[PDB]
Amino acid sequence: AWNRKRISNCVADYSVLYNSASFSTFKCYGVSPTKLNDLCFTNVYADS
Amino acid sequence: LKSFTVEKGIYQTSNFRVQPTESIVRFPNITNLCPFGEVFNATRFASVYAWNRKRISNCVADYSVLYNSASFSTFKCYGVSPTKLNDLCFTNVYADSFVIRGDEVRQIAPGQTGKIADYNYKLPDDFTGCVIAWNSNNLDSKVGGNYNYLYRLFRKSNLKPFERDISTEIYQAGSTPCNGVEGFNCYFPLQSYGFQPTNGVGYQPYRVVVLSFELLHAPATVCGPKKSTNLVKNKCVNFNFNGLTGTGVLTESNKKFLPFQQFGRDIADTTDAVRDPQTLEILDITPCSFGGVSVITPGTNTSNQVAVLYQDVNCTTWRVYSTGS
Amino acid sequence: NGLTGTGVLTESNKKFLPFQQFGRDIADTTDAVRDPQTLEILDITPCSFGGVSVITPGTNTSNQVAVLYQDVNCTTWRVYSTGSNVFQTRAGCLIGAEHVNNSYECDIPIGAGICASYQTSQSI
Amino acid sequence: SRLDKVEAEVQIDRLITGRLQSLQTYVTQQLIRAAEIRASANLAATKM
Amino acid sequence: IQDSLSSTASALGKLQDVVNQNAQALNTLVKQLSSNFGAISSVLNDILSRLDKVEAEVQIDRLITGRLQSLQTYVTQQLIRAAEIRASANLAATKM
Amino acid sequence: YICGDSTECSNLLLQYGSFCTQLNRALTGIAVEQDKNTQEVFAQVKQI
Amino acid sequence: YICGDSTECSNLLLQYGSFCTQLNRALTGIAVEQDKNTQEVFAQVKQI
Amino acid sequence: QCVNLTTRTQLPPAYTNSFTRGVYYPDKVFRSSVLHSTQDLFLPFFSNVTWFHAIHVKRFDNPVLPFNDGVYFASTEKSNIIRGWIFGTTLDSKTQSLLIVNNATNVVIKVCEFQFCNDPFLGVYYHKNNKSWMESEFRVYSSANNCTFEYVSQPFLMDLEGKQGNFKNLREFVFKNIDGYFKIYSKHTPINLVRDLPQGFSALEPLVDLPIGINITRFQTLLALHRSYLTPGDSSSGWTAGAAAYYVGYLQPRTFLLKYNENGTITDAVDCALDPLSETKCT
Amino acid sequence: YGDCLGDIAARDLICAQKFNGLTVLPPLLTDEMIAQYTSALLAGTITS
Ligand SMILES: C=CC1=C(C)/C(=C/c2[nH]c(Cc3[nH]c(/C=C4\NC(=O)C(C)=C4C=C)c(C)c3CCC(=O)O)c(CCC(=O)O)c2C)NC1=O
Ligand SMILES: *[C@@H]1O[C@H](CO)[C@@H](O[C@@H]2O[C@H](CO)[C@@H](O)[C@H](O)[C@H]2NC(C)=O)[C@H](O)[C@H]1NC(C)=O
Ligand SMILES: CCCCC/C=C\C/C=C/CCCCCCCC(=O)O
Ligand SMILES: *[C@@H]1O[C@H](CO)[C@@H](O)[C@H](O)[C@H]1NC(C)=O
Ligand SMILES: *[C@@H]1O[C@H](CO)[C@@H](O)[C@H](O)[C@H]1NC(C)=O
Ligand SMILES: *[C@@H]1O[C@H](CO)[C@@H](O)[C@H](O)[C@H]1NC(C)=O
Ligand SMILES: *[C@@H]1O[C@H](CO)[C@@H](O)[C@H](O)[C@H]1NC(C)=O
Ligand SMILES: *[C@@H]1O[C@H](CO)[C@@H](O)[C@H](O)[C@H]1NC(C)=O
Ligand SMILES: *[C@@H]1O[C@H](CO)[C@@H](O)[C@H](O)[C@H]1NC(C)=O
Ligand SMILES: *[C@@H]1O[C@H](CO)[C@@H](O)[C@H](O)[C@H]1NC(C)=O
Ligand SMILES: *[C@@H]1O[C@H](CO)[C@@H](O)[C@H](O)[C@H]1NC(C)=O
Ligand SMILES: *[C@@H]1O[C@H](CO)[C@@H](O)[C@H](O)[C@H]1NC(C)=O
Repeated sequence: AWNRKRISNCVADYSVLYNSASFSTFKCYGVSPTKLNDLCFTNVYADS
Repeated sequence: LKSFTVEKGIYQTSNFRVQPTESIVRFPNITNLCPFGEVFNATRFASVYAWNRKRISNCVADYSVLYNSASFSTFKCYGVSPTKLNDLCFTNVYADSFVIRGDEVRQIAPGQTGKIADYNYKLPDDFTGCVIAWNSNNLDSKVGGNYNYLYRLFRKSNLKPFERDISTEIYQAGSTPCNGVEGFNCYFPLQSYGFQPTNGVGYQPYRVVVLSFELLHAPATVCGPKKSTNLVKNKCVNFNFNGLTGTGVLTESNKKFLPFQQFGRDIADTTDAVRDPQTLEILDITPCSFGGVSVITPGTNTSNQVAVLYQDVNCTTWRVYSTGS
Repeated sequence: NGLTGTGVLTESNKKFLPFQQFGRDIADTTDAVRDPQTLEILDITPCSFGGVSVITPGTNTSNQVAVLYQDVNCTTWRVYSTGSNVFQTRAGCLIGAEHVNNSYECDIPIGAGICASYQTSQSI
Repeated sequence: SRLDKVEAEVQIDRLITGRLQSLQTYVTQQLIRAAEIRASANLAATKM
Repeated sequence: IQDSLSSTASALGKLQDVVNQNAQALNTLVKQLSSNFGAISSVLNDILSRLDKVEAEVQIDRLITGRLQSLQTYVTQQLIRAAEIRASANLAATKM
Repeated sequence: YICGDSTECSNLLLQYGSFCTQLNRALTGIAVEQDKNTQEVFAQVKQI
Repeated sequence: YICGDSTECSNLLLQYGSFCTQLNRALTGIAVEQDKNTQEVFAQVKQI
Repeated sequence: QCVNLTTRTQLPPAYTNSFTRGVYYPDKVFRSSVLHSTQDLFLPFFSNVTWFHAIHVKRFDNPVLPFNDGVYFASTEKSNIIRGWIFGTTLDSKTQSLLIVNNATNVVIKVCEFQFCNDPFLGVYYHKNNKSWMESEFRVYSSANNCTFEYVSQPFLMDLEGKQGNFKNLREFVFKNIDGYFKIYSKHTPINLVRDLPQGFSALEPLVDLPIGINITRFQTLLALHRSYLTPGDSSSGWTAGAAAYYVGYLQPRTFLLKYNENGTITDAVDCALDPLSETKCT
Repeated sequence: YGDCLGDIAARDLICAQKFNGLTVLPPLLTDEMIAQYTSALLAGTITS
């Protein structure tokens, strides 16, 4: 029973995730990692 | 014709294609083995914010002595196949060495994001060469912490490929000026890694060495462990000149290359002339397949005798399948 | 909103539905867009348009050339250099050749009954 | 705007090949039509 | 007519045009051997000497497709030119 | 026509200039042939 | 023309023999047609 | 150590034309009798380049100039006056800087954290008792730390004696910084003109590729003045300038059509998309 | 360019054709010249 959360009204920076929380796996499909600061997303869902 | 029966007439076959006789290898004669112990077996490595760059030259790149020890957890090569590393000569090899955290090893790759790939070390999009990384928890880590390795956390903009930034100036996050003091919204950019022997797999020091080189475009000094062979001429042979492999006939040349040129190319963008690495002389390479062939035959229900017409050749042996009469 | 391009933005007359953001052409390319800041529609038009032809004699004779810009009046405009000797034909604006009133067997076909030649100082 | 110039070149190469194929097909059709129109014009000139 | 043919040398352009067209078509076919066609090089030797035969087949396939396209275009051009030259020859035979 | 108003694709396409030039040459020949056809058909007489 | 003086590419190309044969057949037809054209134009009379 | 010069008289800047100049070899591949089309950073034909000169009449020009994707730098001299370059971002001991200096004994190239002062220069002194010109003043920087790169050439002696008459030596350089590599192309030519760049063609051969890894946006030129007993000034008024000139231009991405002759040397080039005739030549 | 930009709210064929680099050249001989040629032919064939 995985958790689903809708996110909206963001400023997607993800530059504050450098102080801690080192990620062992980060794999992205459909978009290049270097273009994440030049895009706007329609409806982001987080499944945890 | 895809049939056992042929009508009377004349047909065109493949040109007079000639097979090679032997194979030769011409590499520059260098006897020294460049240091695999000053790059992989050193006692002190630089930090990631100031990574170490070393030029290597006059090599016999064997890397067969790295099997006795130094097992590599990561070895990923771009621009060249791993199995062809013993058949090539490299122009200018640069080794970039540093130490990072294990979870960050995935960031040493073209087109990646993260603090290492943004503020510390960046690889170009068009990368030739490759990356080696191995765990060194028993060397770079000690009990009570080891704060001898530092990395950058705050920067105004991302780095350019192969750029180093060692300046230590106070970073302003908010709007008030800092003026060289650490306070509120005024951070210090560099901070030290924390390495302990009891940390997890992710939080362990990994030593990373990135080798950069160029292939088959300029005179090469670093070469593989292949042996050399005598030079033959005026015969269709297989040649291997500084990693460039081909088939053809080598002939004495009249062109004079500039001191920084190694290969010559034709209008069709193909190799024509080459300088011998052993003795400095120019040789032209010519294909050994030339001349059309036609077959004159009656119907196969009448006789099996045929005649062969070889174009663009006198007969007054020659380049024929069988002289006969 | 992440869509990058080059063009000219112009006021629009289309009215989008409340759930639409982009408009597309028959060639499946972006034509109209709604401004995220203030809700209004703008049309996007490419800023490259109009053919160019060059009339020249042999390079062993002279280096002077004439330039004919299609689909444009000259009666500044969208030209490389106005210069002088501007002439208007029904094939385009001709720059670099003077206009005369005679009529000979024409040398270089320009179009629409207009031709050009290299004559006499020396000019086109 | 979605991919960097290390994986975006494949799609651009495919698009270039397709557009070139379309242009070549159009040119061949125009050549054949020009040949037949030229034959008709020759007939008209002979008739005149 | 003898003197006019001897003096000028620009009245027989209808045959020089054909000769030049054929020669230029062959030269262009030779020219088109330097295209990468999306591969990493325009030479088979570099690809064979740099990559093994598990990732080198892609570039060779691309090069093969490009060369085949060039050959087909050349053949189509030759067919059209042959048709028009045949029409001209038929006219010449009727005139004779 | 292929990728007008774009810079990266022009750099990629620079390896098809021979094809583009050949297409343009064919079209120019077609246009010249049509003009010659009209001139040959309608200009049999010289004095108006 | 495609990959002359190479062995691996010949093995790869073996799947285009139909295309190569068709091209060669077209060229042979062209040559035979040209010879027939010359013979038909210039050999109207038989006795020298 | 370094001092400030308070004798120059300022004039509005001067501009000249680049006559089909600034073509270099794009690759290290030998080609002969070939028309080759290339796509790279070149100096546009007939460009509006900037002119600086050092004369006594006095004019002594060495300002800070920008660095936009590469620099074409030409120098006409007869007494070896123009003898250094400084590249950097701020030149204020907060960022690394690159220094190239010929001090008549060695060619020093250093990537290093320098503290450059306002007026960097070198100084030669003339002795009346015996005929011997010697370099004596070196006032470029004041301190250097965190000093990464190192290169010192073999010792030599350079003819730095004062010579007048007509300009003799023209030296052309092209600098470009890409992907952490500082690439320098150089060429030398003997000429006999007096004022401006001669009209002609000359191909620049590759000289050096330094793996420096620096953010470079500004650069400055290091000249050499003369100290003589004629002017009794102490340090700021006792300097007399020589006679030299240098021209500066900026590179842009362009298409060029180069011609390789039978011997394999570039003899002519077409700057493509310059004027429509050039485009026709390209096609 | 000021006319094709005018009708951006209404679809057009020629504007879309020209924006993609497809142009149509004008014929060398105008209709008035062809009418003059035809009139000359009529006069010649009637009077003489
Ligand atoms: C600035 C340091 C410097 C640079 C960037 C450069 C190129 C350069 N110039 C020279 C000859 C040679 N080279 C130079 C000097 C110059 N050409 C210049 O751009 C400058 C600034 C000088 C020094 C003033 C002179 C005065 C001569 C005496 C004959 C001649 O005009 O070539 C060489 C080959 C010396 C040998 O192999 O023995 C080189 C690599 N040379 C340098 O010394
Ligand atoms: C290289 O140096 C230039 C100049 O210092 C940097 O450009 C500056 O970036 C900061 C970012 O806040 C701006 O405030 C300045 O206005 C910029 N100055 C200029 C002239 O552009 C540039 O960021 C540096 N490049 C890299 C990759 O770090
Ligand atoms: C939880 C809110 C996030 C919603 C934003 C959704 C899409 C935009 C993307 C952010 C990219 C992934 C976030 C973490 C990036 C890891 C960077 C690193 O340290 O290597
Ligand atoms: C080794 O290299 C040198 C080139 O400097 C060459 O002269 C010499 O002949 C070579 N030795 C052999 C056995 O070829
Ligand atoms: C590396 O160093 C250790 C001891 O210093 C030594 O035992 C080992 O053989 C060395 N390995 C290589 C490849 O030199
Ligand atoms: C912010 O968004 C609103 C839209 O609701 C807009 O009206 C306002 O003008 C925007 N502020 C600025 C400075 O544009
Ligand atoms: C220029 O616009 C005017 C209308 O103002 C028109 O008379 C003319 O036709 C246009 N030019 C041409 C060549 O048609
Ligand atoms: C030269 O001028 C600058 C600023 O004008 C100053 O910082 C410096 O101290 C001066 N040096 C001398 C010797 O006057
Ligand atoms: C061109 O040179 C002249 C010098 O006469 C100068 O006035 C002008 O500013 C220069 N043009 C540009 C665009 O720099
Ligand atoms: C003579 O020349 C030398 C160097 O050439 C110089 O050092 C010296 O000053 C001169 N002699 C005297 C007495 O000054
Ligand atoms: C640079 O030098 C300073 C002091 O001299 C020192 O604090 C710092 O560690 C050095 N940084 C590097 C990358 O060497
Ligand atoms: C090529 O070099 C030779 C010197 O051996 C010279 O004689 C010849 O003139 C040169 N060819 C050309 C076209 O300059």
